[PDB]
Amino acid sequence: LNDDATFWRNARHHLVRYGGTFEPMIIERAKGSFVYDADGRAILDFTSGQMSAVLGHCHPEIVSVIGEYAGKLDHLFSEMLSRPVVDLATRLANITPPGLDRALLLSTGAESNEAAIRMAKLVTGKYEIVGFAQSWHGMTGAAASATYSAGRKGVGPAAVGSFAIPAPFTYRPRFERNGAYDYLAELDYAFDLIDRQSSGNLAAFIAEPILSSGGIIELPDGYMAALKRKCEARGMLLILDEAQTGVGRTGTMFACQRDGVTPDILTLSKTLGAGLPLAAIVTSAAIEERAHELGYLFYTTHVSDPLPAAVGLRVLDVVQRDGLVARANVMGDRLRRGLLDLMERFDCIGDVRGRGLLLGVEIVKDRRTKEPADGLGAKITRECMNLGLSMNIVQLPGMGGVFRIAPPLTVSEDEIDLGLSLLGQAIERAL
Amino acid sequence: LNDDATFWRNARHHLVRYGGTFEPMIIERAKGSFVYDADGRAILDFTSGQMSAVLGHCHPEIVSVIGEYAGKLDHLFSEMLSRPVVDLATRLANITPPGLDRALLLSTGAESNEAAIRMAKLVTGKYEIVGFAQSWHGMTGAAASATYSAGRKGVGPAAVGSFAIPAPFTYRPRFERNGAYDYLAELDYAFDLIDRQSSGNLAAFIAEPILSSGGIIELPDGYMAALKRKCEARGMLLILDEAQTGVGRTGTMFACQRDGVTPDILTLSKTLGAGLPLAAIVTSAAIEERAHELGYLFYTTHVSDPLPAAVGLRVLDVVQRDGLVARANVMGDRLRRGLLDLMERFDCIGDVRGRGLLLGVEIVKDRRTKEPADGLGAKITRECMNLGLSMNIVQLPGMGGVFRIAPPLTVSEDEIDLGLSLLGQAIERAL
Amino acid sequence: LNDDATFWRNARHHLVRYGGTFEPMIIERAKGSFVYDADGRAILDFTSGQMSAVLGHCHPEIVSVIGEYAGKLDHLFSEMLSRPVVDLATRLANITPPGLDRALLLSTGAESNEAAIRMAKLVTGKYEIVGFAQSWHGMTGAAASATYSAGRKGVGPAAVGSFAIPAPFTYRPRFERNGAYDYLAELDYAFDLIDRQSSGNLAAFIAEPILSSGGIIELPDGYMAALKRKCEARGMLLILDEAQTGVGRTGTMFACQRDGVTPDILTLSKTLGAGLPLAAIVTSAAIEERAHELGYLFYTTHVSDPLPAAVGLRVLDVVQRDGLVARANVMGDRLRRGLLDLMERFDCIGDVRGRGLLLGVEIVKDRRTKEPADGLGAKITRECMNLGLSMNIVQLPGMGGVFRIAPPLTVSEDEIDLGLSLLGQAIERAL
Amino acid sequence: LNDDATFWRNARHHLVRYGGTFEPMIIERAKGSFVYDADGRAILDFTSGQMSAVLGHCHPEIVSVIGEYAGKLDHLFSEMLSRPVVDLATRLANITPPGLDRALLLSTGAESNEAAIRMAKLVTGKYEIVGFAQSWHGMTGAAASATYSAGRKGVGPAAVGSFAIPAPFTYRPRFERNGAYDYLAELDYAFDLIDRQSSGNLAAFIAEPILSSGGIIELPDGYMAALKRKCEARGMLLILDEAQTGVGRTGTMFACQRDGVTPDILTLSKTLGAGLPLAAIVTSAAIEERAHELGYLFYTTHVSDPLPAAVGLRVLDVVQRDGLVARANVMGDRLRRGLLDLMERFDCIGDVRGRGLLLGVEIVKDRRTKEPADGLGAKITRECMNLGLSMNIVQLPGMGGVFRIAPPLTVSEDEIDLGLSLLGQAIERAL
Ligand SMILES: Cc1ncc(COP(=O)(O)O)c(/C=N/[C@@](C)(c2ccccc2)P(=O)(O)O)c1O
Ligand SMILES: Cc1ncc(COP(=O)(O)O)c(/C=N/[C@@](C)(c2ccccc2)P(=O)(O)O)c1O
Ligand SMILES: Cc1ncc(COP(=O)(O)O)c(/C=N/[C@@](C)(c2ccccc2)P(=O)(O)O)c1O
Ligand SMILES: Cc1ncc(COP(=O)(O)O)c(/C=N/[C@@](C)(c2ccccc2)P(=O)(O)O)c1O
Ligand SMILES: [K+]
Ligand SMILES: [K+]
Ligand SMILES: [K+]
Ligand SMILES: [K+]
Ligand code: NA
Ligand code: NA
Ligand code: NA
Ligand code: NA
Repeated sequence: LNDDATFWRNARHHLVRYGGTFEPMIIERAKGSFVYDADGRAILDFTSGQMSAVLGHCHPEIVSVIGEYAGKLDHLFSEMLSRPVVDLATRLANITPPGLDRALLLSTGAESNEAAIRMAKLVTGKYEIVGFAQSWHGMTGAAASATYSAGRKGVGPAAVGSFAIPAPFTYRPRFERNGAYDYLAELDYAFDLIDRQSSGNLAAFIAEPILSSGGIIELPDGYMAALKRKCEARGMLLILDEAQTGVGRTGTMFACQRDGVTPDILTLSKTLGAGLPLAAIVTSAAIEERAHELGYLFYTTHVSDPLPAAVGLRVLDVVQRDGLVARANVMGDRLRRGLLDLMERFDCIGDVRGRGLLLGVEIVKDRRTKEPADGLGAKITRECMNLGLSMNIVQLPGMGGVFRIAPPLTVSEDEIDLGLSLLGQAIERAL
Repeated sequence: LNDDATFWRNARHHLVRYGGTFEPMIIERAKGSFVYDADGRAILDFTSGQMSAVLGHCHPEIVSVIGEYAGKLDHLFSEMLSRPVVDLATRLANITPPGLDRALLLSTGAESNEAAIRMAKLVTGKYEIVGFAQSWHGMTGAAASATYSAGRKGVGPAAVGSFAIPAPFTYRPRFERNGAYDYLAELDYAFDLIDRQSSGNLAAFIAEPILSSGGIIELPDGYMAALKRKCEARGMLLILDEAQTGVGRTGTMFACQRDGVTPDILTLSKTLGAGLPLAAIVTSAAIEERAHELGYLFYTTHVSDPLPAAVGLRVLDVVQRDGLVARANVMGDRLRRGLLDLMERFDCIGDVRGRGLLLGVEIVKDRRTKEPADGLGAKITRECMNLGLSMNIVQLPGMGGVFRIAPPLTVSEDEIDLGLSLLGQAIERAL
Repeated sequence: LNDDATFWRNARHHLVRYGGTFEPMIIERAKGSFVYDADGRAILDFTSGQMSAVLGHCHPEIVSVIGEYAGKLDHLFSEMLSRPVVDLATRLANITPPGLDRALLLSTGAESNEAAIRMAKLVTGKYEIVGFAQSWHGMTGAAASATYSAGRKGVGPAAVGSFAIPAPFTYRPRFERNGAYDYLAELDYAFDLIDRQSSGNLAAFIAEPILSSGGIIELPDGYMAALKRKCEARGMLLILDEAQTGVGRTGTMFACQRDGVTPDILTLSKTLGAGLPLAAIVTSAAIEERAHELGYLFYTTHVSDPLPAAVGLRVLDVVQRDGLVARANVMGDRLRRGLLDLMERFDCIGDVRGRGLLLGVEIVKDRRTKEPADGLGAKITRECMNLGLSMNIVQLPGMGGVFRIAPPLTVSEDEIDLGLSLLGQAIERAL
Repeated sequence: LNDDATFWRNARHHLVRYGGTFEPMIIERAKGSFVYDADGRAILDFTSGQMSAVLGHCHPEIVSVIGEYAGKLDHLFSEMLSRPVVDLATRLANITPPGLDRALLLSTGAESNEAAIRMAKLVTGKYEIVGFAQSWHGMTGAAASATYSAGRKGVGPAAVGSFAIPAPFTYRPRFERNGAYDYLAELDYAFDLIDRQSSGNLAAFIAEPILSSGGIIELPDGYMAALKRKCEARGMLLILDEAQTGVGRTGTMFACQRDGVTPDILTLSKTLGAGLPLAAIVTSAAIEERAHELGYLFYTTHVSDPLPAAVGLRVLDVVQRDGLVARANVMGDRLRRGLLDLMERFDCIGDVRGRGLLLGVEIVKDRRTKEPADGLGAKITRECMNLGLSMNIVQLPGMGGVFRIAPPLTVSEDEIDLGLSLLGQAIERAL
């Protein structure tokens, strides 16, 4: 059973709590799109673990590379190069858009965002950073100072020079222009404000292509592009955080490629390590060079570690080779339909959005008022689990809670439907 | 050969530079206390990789656990518990001093320091942090704002409320009291200054038991204790960073245990993951509880990941079981002697210090002036490599450069001597 | 002549420049609504000096009190009370709205704003301050960090926690709601943003009733009130800066009295000292009491100085007694008409706004595009002077430049017209 | 009587409290070295009011100029020059040391310090400011962020980049070097610390020649000079705050002239306005020019106001003409003797220090322990008043309280003795 008192005792005894509620179960294992409790119940994993596992749990491929490097070239002195590392950096420069040339191999996405931030500060000679008001970039310093969806209160001043502008939100729009959501004018309008608040030290703007934690918010057609122009105009970099959007999830190797808009620095992590702690940043050779004349430093213990580097390559590989970017479009599409189908059955389903295998369903009391469904969201969520389907709901202020659906790119068709089905059920029971 | 032009081309083409110089070689593998280039030359690893590898490269044990979890329970949703995790947290609460009860399982040491910092801020309601002027805590935000040994310039204001006090340095003392280094009075004296600079928002003091990057600086007899009293007095926590000192390196499971002084939060990483990216913090159940009433949040992708958690346990295990804490005292002692022996041969050897398997040798032009040996340090360093022994020199302002010697706790006797020998040679050639 | 080479030499030799252009003349004297150059040309003063002189230059009354105290009770030890001081504080508590009880007697408006700011910080336990994006509060620290109309660049980070929201601007509105300027929704909308940027440390909002330097921007009907509710809602004070609006200029003793909305702290200076350096703040007895349990400190050299205190009382007096608050409505009205009249003659006159004897005329290229008239504004300005009428134009980004008309409350009818006339002329010549 | 209930009622009713205790009396007038209560008791003014009145109360000269300008050229538009202004700026450039060329005419000393600070920030492109730990510069922003003697707690973060170093204190020295107070090494030692804390943004160091509020602390022989070299070395300005030291008080027109060391910017206020609110800064023509290419702005209401400008000139004049700089040495000397004489009588008199007519007497329990005399200081103080002599005691942490004696430069011999005498009495009664 999931009841091991000792387990729970200790769990109670020795764990720091750091957010949310602990799932009442004891996950004994995980394969493909499933995890299994201490009872052996298979739980359909619709979040790809913590939104990482892009090949699912325990993909034989990773298992091979892993074992392999673990016993061959594990960890090294940060100033010693090895193959995996050069291979990965290169691949990366290779599969990323033009203008992305050099990479830095780290461990976490907050980390990756910090590396990025420091780098723009170093190169602009500036310190002011701007993000979305519903952004999420990490638990650490800069990353954290740029994070607005949550975690700002009770932990001291943020980093000097932190600003945020509202994010273009077609579902709950608030900027009218001639009777329409002129989200482009919003942009303008925000920036003029920011402009007015600047000490004249704009260094960058950081952004998630689709705000995951912020509620699956997709930057509307032309935004990014407009955005980019905003930075360029003010001598700021545009850092694109693809911790969740990167690596095929949205149906392209990289979300920014959808807009055909390439940032100054791009950052990767979750989907890159596919469950393992590997992160990275990528930038143009020009920016790198300058960072370099300027002494850029971001030296870590695991910066450039063979084993981790090994793993992302393999991932990368697999991805390509299995055409998972596309598999993600297919299934992503299969899922949507299903979602809309439930949306047809159920009124509380106020919205179906996202891209690829990254969708969110917004819960409302009534479509007409788009009034957030309080408690409802979680009942559904709660019921899913009973039903043996793992899910994730996000609740910000101002909006119905959002289920964040992000199943493995290796997910199967059947797997899809199943989720879909348990969901309708859970919606059924939940009302 | 180490000459693969393509390798170097790409390396040149696609790598972000983030500090130092890249070793001109191509590390093909690593076992026990050695790494091996593309030619097959075995290089004696005196830094334990990036000061992590406490069981050396590719310890069969880790290789087993690793493979094992990789294929069984890899990565999970941050809000789902598993065995490795509870086991590790517990062990940890167990092998740490009394008063350390609950743990948080993360990935990096900067990370771990950030988690810690936020936590004191959250619990004190304050934001001012104080470290040593030659401190090193990480590349990220808070960690970085607390880091004084290096990296402060050209990247914007630091975090609000950052201060530093000089570190008790017996080798290059600057505080006289009745014709002696009254480092205790220094303490007092600094603090009164800090006190005077505070907005009245002292939240914590963060410190490395022995300043590694700062030049292997050991907090003198009674310091820590005195220090602790300084915090307690001002309602501040004392966070102890044992990224390098922790886990047996200094000859105790934990350096703070040497002083018999237990901090408010302790942080682990390098030596904990033994090469792999695993980190942690540990705190009292009281502090945890409060952090918790207060909403402490530090949610990550890899917070509480089975595979990594798995690995540290094994490490931990091995350590105990192989009595490596002690092996570290033994060999650590074997090494020192040797060091002093060279010190007997060579005048440029101004100082031999450290603890356990963490020693540093300070290079001077003359013992009498303790004038840093410029270029010398690196020649030696350079020559070691030729000799096929990996080493690390640190050069701060004000002091002869320091070799930081930190070989695996699994290092052999012979291995020791060998290093020792190549070193004398390298010193010989270097003069 | 205005040509004294020596004068100009020295002027060139020894003056720090601190903004704008120096009037090419040598003001020998000033009486009533006029200043006179070294040639004896009388210059009609439409700005009340630097927008202070509310009784004009050298009002016999002030001259009496001044002389008087100068020779009786000049300056004292900040901790010694005298009559003028208690009298003034009282009057003030008396002529200000209910809820304004205790006063602090200082010297400048920046000063006064600083005293205010510290006081809210002290009492809320918070540090975040919010102003208008086109605000002006002073050259000093906090005042300066809250100032957005200008002076933010090249002088370092601003004070931690500084934000701004756009100001309700009916002339160049940018917030649509159902095809109308819903400036109320703007409010809401801004605040939600701010809310999202807060570290949870909102202490206050500071605001000019009518943005003087920002272009004579009058807070639209219901704004203030709405605003106040915004603060109250978030536990913030509302500080009202009446450096220019206070003391009868807008046609009420205090602008806030127009809205019938009373702030947490009110600040006075320019119009209070009527040319002399006297400033003040006023707050409720409750806020004062608390500031006091909390150790509020704002001790100066001239805090509570008899002579200055003497002067404001007299002013105050005179004002009442001469019913200048009303005289300001009358003439203020006389002026407007005239303005609109010119507005009838001249298209470049895009807008006539303000209150009382505080009006501004916005210069545009064409009414239809409201495109700022570049150079034009200054020609007019330039021509006025030729014509022997002193004027002031303000030019922010985004809007036609604004003449800021603020003649003495003691101005005469004829005086009015004259200005009016020289203005039409100057407009005539300027096109 | 001093008992006017109404007076006290209102006083209670409507005064903001801003530090200290209100003298229980009602000052009806003030002439020469005296103030007089509502009973007519003459109180010997040993603090020159709030340490300003350098010609005493109501000097006929000021009374003349004052009346004069009040009725001729009172206040003007900040961008209009007049005689007094150019005259004063010039005089000033004239009586100040070489290298001080251009002046800015403001109203307060905090103001003056702010103007200064912004100016160094503007010209260095930096933002970090460094002062003494027992400094006092003003109640406002920057001034306040640089103030360490007091007022730092409970009012939010200070300005970004604020540091302090201990002040050279011969009376309670804490820096030993070979058994002596090597205050020079202290300097060095502090700076190395600061250096280590800098983000690399040192813009200036600000300092009082003699720390008035900090306890009459005189920068020891060679300090200033050493100091200056410290700045020059790091590209920082040295701003000298002579609010109290300036204008003849220490026995030179300017304290810095004593050291023969000229700062980058010098600031004046208290002693400059001799009771009236006039302040200023003075800088080299080079710094001014640059500030100017860079857009330096510090525009106020009273910047460059004829009346105030008029007053300081007159002061200045008088000073010269009456050879008060010297009168201050004479009497200053007369006072000291007297002080030491009491010091001979009384053990609680631990120290007699200062310069010119700026001395302080430190109260101790015993000379041997230099243990601050708690309560004692104030009894004396309290008794003085009874005796009808106004005095001021300062009590910081770590030191016996200090009477700050600063009588008018116009003080008489007899006046001196009298003070002296009431003091011995008060000491007598107080024990
Ligand atoms: C006490 C301490 N805490 C946290 C960390 C950071 O851990 P992470 O890097 O994994 O986040 C380090 C690591 N610093 C290194 C990489 C470094 C790098 C640059 C300067 C000094 C030391 P080094 O091993 O050479 O000392 C450390 O010493
Ligand atoms: C865009 C983005 N960038 C960086 C990161 C941080 O990566 P690391 O955690 O590994 O450093 C995250 C991860 N955030 C999680 C854990 C989170 C947690 C809390 C609030 C929102 C999202 P979630 O997966 O639930 O979205 C992320 O979304
Ligand atoms: C060196 C210095 N610079 C600026 C100023 C400020 O001038 P303004 O007050 O006019 O702006 C002062 C004045 N401080 C007094 C009021 C004070 C008050 C509180 C603590 C210490 C000293 P004090 O006269 O008692 O010393 C000062 O000493
Ligand atoms: C609302 C407000 N509050 C405080 C102050 C500052 O008072 P002090 O200057 O005396 O401290 C001013 C004065 N600003 C002037 C000098 C200015 C200067 C520069 C930009 C805008 C306005 P202006 O008169 O031209 O508007 C002010 O308008
Ligand atoms: K590494
Ligand atoms: K996890
Ligand atoms: K006073
Ligand atoms: K003026
Ligand atoms: Na690319
Ligand atoms: Na323990
Ligand atoms: Na009132
Ligand atoms: Na001079």
